[PDB]
Amino acid sequence: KTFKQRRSFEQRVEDVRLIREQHPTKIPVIIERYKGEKQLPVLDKTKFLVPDHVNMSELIKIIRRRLQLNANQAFFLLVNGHSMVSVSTPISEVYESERDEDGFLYMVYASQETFGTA
Amino acid sequence: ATLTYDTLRFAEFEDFPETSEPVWILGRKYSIFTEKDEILSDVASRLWFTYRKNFPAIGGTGPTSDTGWGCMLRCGQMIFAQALVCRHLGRDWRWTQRKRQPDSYFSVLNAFIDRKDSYYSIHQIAQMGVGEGKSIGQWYGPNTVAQVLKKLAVFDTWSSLAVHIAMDNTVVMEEIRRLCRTSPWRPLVLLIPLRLGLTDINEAYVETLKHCFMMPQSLGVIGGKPNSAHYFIGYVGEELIYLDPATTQPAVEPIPDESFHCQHPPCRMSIAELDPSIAVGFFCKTEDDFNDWCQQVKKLSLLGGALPMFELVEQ
Repeated sequence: KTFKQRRSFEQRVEDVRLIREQHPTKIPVIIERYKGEKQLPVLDKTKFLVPDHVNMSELIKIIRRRLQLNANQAFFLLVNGHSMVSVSTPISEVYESERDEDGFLYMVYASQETFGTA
Repeated sequence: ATLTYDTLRFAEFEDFPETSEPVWILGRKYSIFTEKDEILSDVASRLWFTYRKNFPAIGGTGPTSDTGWGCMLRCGQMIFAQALVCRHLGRDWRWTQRKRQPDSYFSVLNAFIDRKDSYYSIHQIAQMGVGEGKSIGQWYGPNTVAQVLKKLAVFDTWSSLAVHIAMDNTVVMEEIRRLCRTSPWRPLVLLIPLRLGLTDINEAYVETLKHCFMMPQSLGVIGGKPNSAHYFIGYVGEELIYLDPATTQPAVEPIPDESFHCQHPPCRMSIAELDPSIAVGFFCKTEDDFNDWCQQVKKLSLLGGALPMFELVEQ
């Protein structure tokens, strides 16, 4: 079950309210394996508290580490269905324009589809 | 003599739309109206690799055919082959069924023949793939075949290529220059694996994608429709043009090369059907070519309503 299915909307809103009050310089981020992704491993945790200065480049690196991936293994972190425009972009800016109605910033990771026929 | 016959000129194009839209093929622009011969020649010249049957068992006891599972491996072979063609023969080179071809041509083709000894054969690819965690007979994605080809290229001292696979949507110019000046510049094969969406490609990337086929360095794109990989070599209007490996042919027995050339107007599919998992490739023969490519990329900021698929950074 995804994060949104394990915690209700009101519950999520409340989660964010508290965390933002306790850590005003951190961004509450939900990072999960894309529902369509089956090759990449799953994380033991899905809720992250990220300093707002952290950029996409650094975020991509730590999650890769968390998933114990080799540099040459395909990995992509998508926000609202799209890749990160710039990797130098601070998570604070991503939060500003991409956050969910519940206050969380959602992200899903995936590798690539494989192909073959008949 | 020939005057008493109807040569059925352009018979092959009865399967192509006559539009004013230019046809782009790996960095070359053509006019459907006055260049059907040129279009067909360029497409037919590309090395085409399809499923094969009755070749030596992979690993001694493995498959003797790759029908049904080798599709992305075949697309990888085709885009890498095009890089070799450019490196050894040149983008201007064209193949002709009659005329004797250059010896370098047979060397390039030979490297993809279905035999263990060939640098980039299905045998070498599948076997090297195991080290990447891919069992023999397992379907590949774009990055995997690209990674396998990079490792195989190491042994190709004849081509002595520098293969850079840019991960994380980022192309680091410093790393590339360092790679090409190592062991003064090794021709560069740049592969960029991307995921332009979850199930579909965002319309925002469409124009940027089209422009990836409009550069002199364009090697095309590998990816496909769900359950059907293709080697995309260009586009016309809103349709991508490609070579399809999903045809099983008998392993070649000598080298007779007609089966490695798709002598037909290319297959087409709407850009809207392209799955988001792809790998875009570029070939930069010299440092000047790379510098020009970098300029080509930056200039894309002039695309109206488009978004970049990747970014160029210094380090």
